[PDB]
Amino acid sequence: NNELEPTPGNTLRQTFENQVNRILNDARDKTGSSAQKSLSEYNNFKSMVVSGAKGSKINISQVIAVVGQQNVEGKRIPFGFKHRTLPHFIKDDYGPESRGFVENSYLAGLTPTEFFFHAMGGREGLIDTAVKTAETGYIQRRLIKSMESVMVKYDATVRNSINQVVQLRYGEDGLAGESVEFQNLATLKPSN
Amino acid sequence: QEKMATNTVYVFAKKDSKYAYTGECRSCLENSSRPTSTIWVSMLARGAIGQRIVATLPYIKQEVPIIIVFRALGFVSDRDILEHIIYDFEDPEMMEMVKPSLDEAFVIQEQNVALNFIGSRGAKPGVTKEKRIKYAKEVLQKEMLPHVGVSDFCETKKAYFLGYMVHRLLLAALGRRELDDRDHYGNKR
Amino acid sequence: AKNVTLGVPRLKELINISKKPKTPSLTVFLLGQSARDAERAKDILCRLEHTTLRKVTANTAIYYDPNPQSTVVAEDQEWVNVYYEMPDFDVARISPWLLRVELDRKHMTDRKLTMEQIAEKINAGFGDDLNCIFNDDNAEKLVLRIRIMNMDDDVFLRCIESNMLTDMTLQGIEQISKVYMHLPQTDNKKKIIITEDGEFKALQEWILETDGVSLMRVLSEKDVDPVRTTSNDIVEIFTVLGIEAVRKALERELYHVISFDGSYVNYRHLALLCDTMTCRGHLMAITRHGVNRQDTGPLMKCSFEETVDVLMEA
Amino acid sequence: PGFVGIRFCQECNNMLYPKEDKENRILLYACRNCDYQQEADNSCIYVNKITHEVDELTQIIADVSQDPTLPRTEDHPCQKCGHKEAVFFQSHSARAEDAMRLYYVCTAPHCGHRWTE
Amino acid sequence: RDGKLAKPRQLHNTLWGMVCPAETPEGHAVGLVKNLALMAYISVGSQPSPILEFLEEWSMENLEEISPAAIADATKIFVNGCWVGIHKDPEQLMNTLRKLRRQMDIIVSEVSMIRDIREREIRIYTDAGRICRPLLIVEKQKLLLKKRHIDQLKEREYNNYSWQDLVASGVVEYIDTLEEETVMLAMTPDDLQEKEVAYCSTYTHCEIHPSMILGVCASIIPFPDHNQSPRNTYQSAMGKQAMG
Amino acid sequence: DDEEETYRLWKIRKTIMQLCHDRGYLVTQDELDQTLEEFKAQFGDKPSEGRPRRTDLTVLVAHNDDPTDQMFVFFPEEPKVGIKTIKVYCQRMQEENITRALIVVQQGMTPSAKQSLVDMAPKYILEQFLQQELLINITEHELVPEHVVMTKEEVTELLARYKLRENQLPRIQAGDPVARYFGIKRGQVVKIIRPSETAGRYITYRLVQ
Amino acid sequence: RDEAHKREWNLFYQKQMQLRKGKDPKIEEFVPPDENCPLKEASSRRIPRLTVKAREHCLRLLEEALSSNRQSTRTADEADLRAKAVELEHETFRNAKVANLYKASVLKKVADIHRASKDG
Amino acid sequence: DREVLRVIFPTGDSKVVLPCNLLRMIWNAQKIFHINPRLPSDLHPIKVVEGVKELSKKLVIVNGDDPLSRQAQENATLLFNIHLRSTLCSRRMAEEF
DNA sequence: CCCAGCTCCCTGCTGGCTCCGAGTGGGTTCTGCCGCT
RNA sequence: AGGGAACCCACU
DNA sequence: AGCGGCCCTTGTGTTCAGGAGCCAGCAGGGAGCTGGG
Ligand SMILES: [Zn+2]
Ligand SMILES: [Zn+2]
Repeated sequence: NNELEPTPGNTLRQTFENQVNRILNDARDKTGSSAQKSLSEYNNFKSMVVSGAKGSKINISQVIAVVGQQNVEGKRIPFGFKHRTLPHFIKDDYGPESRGFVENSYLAGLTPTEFFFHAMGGREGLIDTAVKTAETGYIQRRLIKSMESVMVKYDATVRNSINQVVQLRYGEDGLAGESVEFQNLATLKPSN
Repeated sequence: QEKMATNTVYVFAKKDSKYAYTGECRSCLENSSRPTSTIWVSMLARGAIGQRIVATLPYIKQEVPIIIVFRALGFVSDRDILEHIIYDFEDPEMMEMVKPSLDEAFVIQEQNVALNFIGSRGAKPGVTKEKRIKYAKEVLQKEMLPHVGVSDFCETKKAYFLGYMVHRLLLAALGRRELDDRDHYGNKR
Repeated sequence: AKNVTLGVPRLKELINISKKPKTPSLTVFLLGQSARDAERAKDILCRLEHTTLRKVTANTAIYYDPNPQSTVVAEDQEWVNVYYEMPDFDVARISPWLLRVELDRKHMTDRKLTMEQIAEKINAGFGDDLNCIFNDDNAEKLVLRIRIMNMDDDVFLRCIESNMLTDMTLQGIEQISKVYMHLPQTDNKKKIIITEDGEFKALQEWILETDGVSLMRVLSEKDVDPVRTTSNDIVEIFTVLGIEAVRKALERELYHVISFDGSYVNYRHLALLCDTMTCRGHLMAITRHGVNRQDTGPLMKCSFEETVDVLMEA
Repeated sequence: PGFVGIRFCQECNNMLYPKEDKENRILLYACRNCDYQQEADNSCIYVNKITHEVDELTQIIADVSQDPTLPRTEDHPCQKCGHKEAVFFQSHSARAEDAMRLYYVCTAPHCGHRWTE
Repeated sequence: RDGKLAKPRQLHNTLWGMVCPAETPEGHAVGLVKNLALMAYISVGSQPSPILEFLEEWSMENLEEISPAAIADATKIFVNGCWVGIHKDPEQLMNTLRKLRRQMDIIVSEVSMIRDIREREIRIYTDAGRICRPLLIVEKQKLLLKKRHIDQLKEREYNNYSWQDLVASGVVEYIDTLEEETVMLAMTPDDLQEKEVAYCSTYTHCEIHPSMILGVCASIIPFPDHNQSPRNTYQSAMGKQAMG
Repeated sequence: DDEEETYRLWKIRKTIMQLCHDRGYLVTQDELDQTLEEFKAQFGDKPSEGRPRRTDLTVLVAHNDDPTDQMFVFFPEEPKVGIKTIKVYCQRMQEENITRALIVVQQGMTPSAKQSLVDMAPKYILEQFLQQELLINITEHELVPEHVVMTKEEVTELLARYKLRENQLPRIQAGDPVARYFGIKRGQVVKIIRPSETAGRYITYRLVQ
Repeated sequence: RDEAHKREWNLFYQKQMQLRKGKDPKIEEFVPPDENCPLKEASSRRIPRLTVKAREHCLRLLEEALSSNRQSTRTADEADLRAKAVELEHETFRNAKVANLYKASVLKKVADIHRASKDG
Repeated sequence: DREVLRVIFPTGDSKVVLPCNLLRMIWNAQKIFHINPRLPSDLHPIKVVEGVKELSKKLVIVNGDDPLSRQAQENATLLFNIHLRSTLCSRRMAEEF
């Protein structure tokens, strides 16, 4: 009805998408919190999450509460068909179900369209893994070949193969990294 | 094995290139040892005055203005070419978009001159104008849009299909039609 | 709001010393009253973000006007005859081809522009050889009439229009495409001071985030903090501030990339990488070009890349 | 004003370009490859709509009323013939940032009235 | 496999029903090697001659005979990518073509016919390599499939009532992706039931079963809709390595 | 267009005064702490009209170590500085027995003019600055650490202490913005004090190359 | 890139101006104002292509605007009318730097005075 | 030292990374020697300051008596020395540890 | 005593070269032949 | 005493 | 019997890992200098 005005720095479509994503994320968070509240002390999901052995609260929410929103390239499921995510929807459907919001938990089970949208979401991560492998591997080799010959000398300086000074003291303090610890300065923050 | 469907006009946008929009058609006859002949009809990116539509044809190493291609087929008057390109004569936006192409092609006013121009761009231009025209005519007859037709007297069908390609490019440029998706099945065989 | 490149792509952009980052940006801090109230912050934003004539124009049209005394538009004719009261000009040195440009009131008020400024810019960019006349702001429409004083004048005016729309700048800096303005919610961008009681305090102040990088011009701007204003493009930092400045900025960007996920890497490793990249007075990229130009040795270099070429040169 | 059309020569059917009669100072549309001239009436030879405030109703065709995949609403009757049902869709065209607006087309086979609210 | 772009490897929406969403290698060929869904069929191709003969016999006007002034309000007709003429009544032409295909009088089941209503094109494809799948036909919010068809199918061992009889009685239809863009699918017949707020109420086709979107290897997973999708992909990869 | 130019001239003069003071020349506190109103008072307020004229902003400073050592800072009017103006400035320096000068150009300098500047280095050490570069003090940016110029004695002590060779120290380009700010040539060593989150303070040395 | 295309336009524009410019600039000698000119700094040539007669006409329009304002508000003194008009003209000349902009500013001032008179 | 720290860390973040965990060492000393927080201690505060001075003199990263080595040594352990001085205070040793 | 070439430097584009993760287990097919010297 | 090249599939 | 010689079918002919960053060469432009009027 043209009763929605864009927010600063965004267009009307961006504002609408932000509002919808905010609503759906808030609903997902609320349902997940309710799921956490429902769990008992004997619950084994909670037992493995609280101890940190395996799993997180998001896994509990997805198993018990809604699975959530499936995104492809950081946005809701795109209109792959002509103004449709699937041939089972009407044209120009921006509702939650149409664009790939999974309202069913894993225990309840996904509906066909939800199943397909979740499959798209998972494929995204699989591809990300397959590509990041090679990109990061090349970066790592390049770094190693750049810095392999730098070492701490007997005069305590850090020098490369050419014997040029890289640092006059390692780390500017001349200490190894395995023995330092986090600490707090007690004279910085206090008022006069 | 997946390939992209042939005999279908696709309009994709590539802003990191010399062309703002680029049509495309992989025309292939029903059965032929010759591979698919790919023809492009691309609109030059802004940055002379307007935006000029050029046509990249097989066996021609230089892009040629589209109006020259239409004249080589035997349509000299601007009215006929625009009839083949712009089906609605009460839509002035398309006419304004096509004006630069007509301006680019004004010296070449006859079919023989256009054929000579096309042949001059050929891979092996001949010192004789007659053989250059022969090469250009052969290319247009057999290499340009084989799926439309390869025999002689198929000039009108070629002109209609090329005008449809130009019309699709104009629609994409004007925002009246969405650009084609390369991953869309149905664009694949 | 604005997309910022992070992760492995940003790491590659950093250690490669890319001259064309995907998403270069500035972080402009304001000095005085501009930091507190949003009106002066918006003023500075408009003073930074590039604004061509095309961004405020509603529509252009090239008319044929034989006699300016009687024009083809009733309102334009009335206002023009109000303007044309005497032969204050040379009648002969007038062209009958009019270029009528209708501006956008919303955009002009958003940028706080006026017909006077646009006329000034047109005169400066084209000189007195042209002639631009503009009506009053209180009128119903914002309209400008452009003519050429005495190849045909028609296409000449067409080219003048096609250029004026794009190349001419009315405000801002050329390379800054967009400028967001916001109040930071995190103390990393807030202004940290030490109160009269000797206690740290975080004042919230408006800051600007650009999409291009023109660090030198932005720094030289009035009401812009030249001490804290920085850039995420390290080649610009090196060109403007120097080798120690780019060392510190490269360390900052690497730390941001690494710790955006909350992970921790000991400082000495980042320091060593930055020192290796900047110990020779120039940005030594972590690449075949950066590494193999050192005075290391052919056997050192050949093991990395360009084996046969390195050994042939040796 | 609106976009200006293109005129074709009466003797060669080629585009007519604008020119000026110097002695009489009147706009003409003259052919370039021929010696034909025509009297221009509009006096406007070019128009550029930067805002692109194009009435998208001109780009809608009643044929869309036969699309089974468009949503149909019975709460927006058409004014022309009073039909109760109409198919509603969106701009789905570039050059329209505020493109969440709805356009309605009457479902009656002959009416085919297109409107916006 | 060298290319690192993720777009060609992503699971496009149009793969629904035609290609398995789960089954795909998780290595360097992820998303580039795919598997057919259970009911997907790839057409083998046929000559467009009968279709062109029918169209010429029909009201369609050739491309040469017409005048360019008549194309503005007319519907372009393409056959295997060849613009062969224009028409004046695209709706009834499409009705006739669909009727012929369902009866298989002149058009074989593999021919895919797409009407672009917003545009004014009718594209008829008889090519090979067009992946399609069978869908039930819905006429007026009712399945054309009835109890008598199921009764006859239950005795196919004796009465020789096969699937070809379903495809020949106009109860099922092969739809490809291009034509699937113009259909309105009901996932289950329940979607045809009256509702307080009907969603579409203009359905044209119905799914035989939504679980036919999976492939050979992802079809043995029990309750694959209760698992995370990467797990289904991994099982699809590991069902081929099991010993039996 | 008239007040903006005056503000730019005041900023350029303030940055030049800060640069001269940081280089060791004798500059009074009032010159360093000069406000825009004081600039409009001492100088003109219509730069386009000719008051102030760029020739009126020329400032001569003297080194603290010896009054004989003096440095000019010329402000050419022409947007692009050619050979003829460089020759005029060199003639004035020769007449006035000055050895160093600074040229603050508006738009740029011709390549031939740059070559001329480089050619007479051993006789007249005159440098080139874009007024766009002098509108701010880069040494006050939070990223730029504290730079100091080491005397020959200090560099000798450093090399003796660390048993280094000049080519083993880190390098700083002679065209570096801070190197240009301090006017340090090849062969000079610059000491850099910077804070450190691990050690507190850190001093590193860079040889000008 | 963009700057190169810009200077491309610049070279095209300058040659086109030369084609449209006479070989010798026919400098119409500046008209010296009459001693009766009530215009401050009437001998200034700060604004190029601006004639003293144009300034006199602008001051006359300012005089008419002030007369309208007086008759609407019934202003008492008359010498103030002339002094205010001369001051307005001198201020407009001091601010503006181009003839067309000067005329536009004068017209804007006239409109402002007219609106104030209408308000009462 | 407080002014120096406020200059080094312009923000208000006091979390640093340093070799020795002085608070945990003090806790270990309290447990090992059975320190009773509810009784007066026999540690002379001048003993505390002298001990801290000697310890600071015993931790060398840059050895050498010449001014260069002296300044480098002061810089190398500046932050740790500030932490040590502010933790091993006479007042904190008397009323906290 | 300026005009107009000519020399020498700097800009911009256009064309070419190199690089693209670490290990591991299986399999199959191929590594010339045909005219007459 | 003993090989190689190419391609394909698969594992972490 | 073994060397010539290579077939790329359009001798004229589609993509033999393709795209992203560095380096190198060419043409254009202008600053400045110098031989004639
Ligand atoms: Zn004619
Ligand atoms: Zn109706």
